Amino acid sequence: PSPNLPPGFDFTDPAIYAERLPVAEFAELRSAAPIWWNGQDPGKGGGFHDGGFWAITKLNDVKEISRHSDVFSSYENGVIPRFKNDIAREDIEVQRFVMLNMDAPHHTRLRKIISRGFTPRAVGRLHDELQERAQKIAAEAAAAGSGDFVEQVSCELPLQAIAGLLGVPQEDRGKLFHWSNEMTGNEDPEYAHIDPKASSAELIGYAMKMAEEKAKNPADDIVTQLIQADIDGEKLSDDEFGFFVVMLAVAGNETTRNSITQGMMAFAEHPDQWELYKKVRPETAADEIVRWATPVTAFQRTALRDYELSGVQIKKGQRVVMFYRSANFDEEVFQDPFTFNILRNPNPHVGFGGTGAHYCIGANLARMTINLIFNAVADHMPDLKPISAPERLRSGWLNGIKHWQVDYTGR
Ligand code: HEM
Ligand SMILES: CCOC(=O)c1cc2cc(-c3ccncc3)ccc2n1CCC1CCNCC1
Ligand SMILES: CCOC(=O)c1cc2cc(-c3ccncc3)ccc2n1CCC1CCNCC1
Ligand SMILES: [Cl-]
Repeated sequence: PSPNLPPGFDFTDPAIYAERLPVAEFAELRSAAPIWWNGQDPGKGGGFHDGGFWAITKLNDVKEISRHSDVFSSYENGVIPRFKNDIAREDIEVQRFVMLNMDAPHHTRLRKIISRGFTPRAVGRLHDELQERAQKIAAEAAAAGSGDFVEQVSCELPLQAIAGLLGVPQEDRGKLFHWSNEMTGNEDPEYAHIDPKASSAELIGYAMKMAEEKAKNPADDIVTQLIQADIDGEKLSDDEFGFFVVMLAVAGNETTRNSITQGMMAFAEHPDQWELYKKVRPETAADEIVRWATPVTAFQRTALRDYELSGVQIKKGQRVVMFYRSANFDEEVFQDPFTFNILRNPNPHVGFGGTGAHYCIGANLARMTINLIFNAVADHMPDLKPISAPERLRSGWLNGIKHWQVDYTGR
């Protein structure tokens, strides 16, 4: 029996996510077709012209694909499952220059070098300054009495995390943040005028200039670790550092932001959990917020050979799209997946991807950012209450909130 879905339904359709998360549709696939061919009409495949893709809705299947990276490739078609329908193939293939869209051994080399900037010591070194700025952001917002939670609470701390990691001077953080915000969302009418191509080029240019500068005058910031050769002589070229910075500007910006915004949305929806959070401040809340928020709705892979997955024959060359938003609510893995529970432990969500070679290198930096900001929100506006409904982002792979009006004072 075929799943009860509208004819021609596309789970990557940005017009859906601009309005809602298709929670009932995902649940229908998990019940009636956990692996399901999502057909795509000509010129409607978001930049891919192969007829469609396999929708992956179960967490165990998401994990299996992510582990078998020898079969399921990031490089072949990139991992983003939706661009503008008119994008040129060359604009998809330029993304193979960032680590996210590489396969081994190229990915293995880069990941080893970049891992020197995400050690627990390097990330933990950002704790104090990020805590300081989290407290300042919440106090500034609470003083305004009411406003846009997305812009006054959620936006700044993730960007300051990227800036602190890279050792960007305060005078430059303004344009760095601008370039980051110009990277994503070009399919929402509100951001129709942004040029991610142009920003990418400016970001790389800024980063290359920074790499050259930082070789002359090293410090402890991870940038020196990245461009300093090891015993094997392995290090990031200047253009490699540039493509890494472009990746950070995207990877750690709107992801953590939307986790913050949708975490607070859940707290407003579940006051018992908010009261529990304010009293205990449990750091397990961060993982439940990421599971609930699932900022990356979906990433794709391409099969390099025929592969049988959960009784379904995946053919060489076909795309599989891992819907993290479906897997993070998989009934077989979670007890009461649709209960927001900040104490859930263990919490094997795939908000940071499935375990494997590409697992989010910034997961713990993200968890620290989330924990610090919600401690500050609890410290400074414990009775904030929504004013109106959130405005969702028109995107086929990013689950974003553009605006959300809140009374930080309550009355
Ligand atoms: C709530 C926040 C975040 C979420 C939901 C998230 C999600 C993800 C996902 C789904 C992937 C792909 C994993 C896979 O394909 O198996 C990924 C990879 C990555 N993330 Fe994050 N991320 C977050 C925060 C961050 C931050 C703060 C940083 C850095 C400052 C970061 C840096 C990266 C990088 C560099 C990769 C590429 C790793 C690779 O391809 O080997 N992420 N992330
Ligand atoms: C400085 C290094 O980066 C670039 O030049 C650059 C960044 C970029 C981003 C997108 C894009 C794609 C999708 N959604 C947002 C942005 C597209 C093209 C991009 N290009 C150049 C493209 C050509 C590829 C090879 N032939 C000459 C140039
Ligand atoms: C060529 C320079 O690099 C890029 O253009 C680039 C880097 C990058 C990193 C992530 C990511 C996200 C989350 N966790 C890790 C990495 C996602 C997308 C990325 N893009 C493409 C931007 C496009 C903007 C328009 N809509 C389609 C996507
Ligand atoms: Cl986007």
